[PDB]
Amino acid sequence: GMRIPSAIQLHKASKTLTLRYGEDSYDLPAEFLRVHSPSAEVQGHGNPVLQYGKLNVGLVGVEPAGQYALKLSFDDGHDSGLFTWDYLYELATRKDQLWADYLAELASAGKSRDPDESVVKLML
Repeated sequence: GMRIPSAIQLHKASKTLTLRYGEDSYDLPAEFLRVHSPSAEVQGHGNPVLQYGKLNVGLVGVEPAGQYALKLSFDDGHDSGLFTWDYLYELATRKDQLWADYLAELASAGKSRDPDESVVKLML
C-alpha cells in the first residue's frame, strides 16, 4: 500500500519512536531502530552484519527526507541511509519478533548490546 505517518515522536527523554500503523499506535525503542538500519546510500555493498556495543544509543533528531522516507539521526550512529515509509511501518508492527531474533544473534556471536557486558553463565 502506502503507510505515511501523522504521529511522529522520538521521545528524546526515553528515546522511543512512536508511530500509528493505520489505527494502531506502537512505541519502538531507539536501540532496535539503530541495529535494524538497512543503509541505502551504500551503493556498492549490502552484507548482513551484527550491530553490537550499541545499547546506550539514543535518538537525537528526525525530519522528513522529502515525501518517501524519514531522515533519522542516532547519537551512536552515522546519520545516513533511507528508511522509506512502508518499511518504517513494517518495523512498527514487527519489532518484538525481530528483537527476539536479534537477541539470539547477540547471544551467540559472543558480543553484547551493552558496551561492557559480562556473560558469566555456562549453559552450553
